[PDB]
Amino acid sequence: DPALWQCVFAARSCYEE
Amino acid sequence: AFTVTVPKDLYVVEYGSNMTIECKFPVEKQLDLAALIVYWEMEDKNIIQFVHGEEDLKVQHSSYRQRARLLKDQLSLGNAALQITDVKLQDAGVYRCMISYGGADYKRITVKVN
Ligand SMILES: *CC(=O)Nc1ccc(NC(=O)C*)cc1
Ligand SMILES: [N]
Repeated sequence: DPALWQCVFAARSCYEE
Repeated sequence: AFTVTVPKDLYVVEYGSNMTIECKFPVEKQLDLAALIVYWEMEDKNIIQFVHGEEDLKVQHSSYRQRARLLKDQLSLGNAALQITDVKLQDAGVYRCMISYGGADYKRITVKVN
């Protein structure tokens, strides 16, 4: 699911920031 | 049914060299940028986010900024091509490409670094 992929990249990036 | 394939699911590479792992996705006649979603990740790090022709560099993990590179020329050819310049030991692990082009599928590639 490409929508699911966007959510995980958003969460993980937000965590690294 | 849309299926992603990989030529090699194991890459053995030398430390400090360049590498390009590939994910092949079905493209027919022309590429529709407005319909392609491509994702690259390894372990718990974002590498590439490229959604309908827009690449977001803010989401890319810091250890891959200035080294990680998606060769968009190959996209017209149906090839998701991840280029990492000057690979490190930390670049070893399980990689994953995620493509959406109509349907959606993913495959995994192991990268080992000598
Ligand atoms: C589905 C989705 O968009 N999830 C999501 C997760 C994280 C964030 N941003 C932060 O966590 C900072 C946005 C959206
Ligand atoms: N932060």
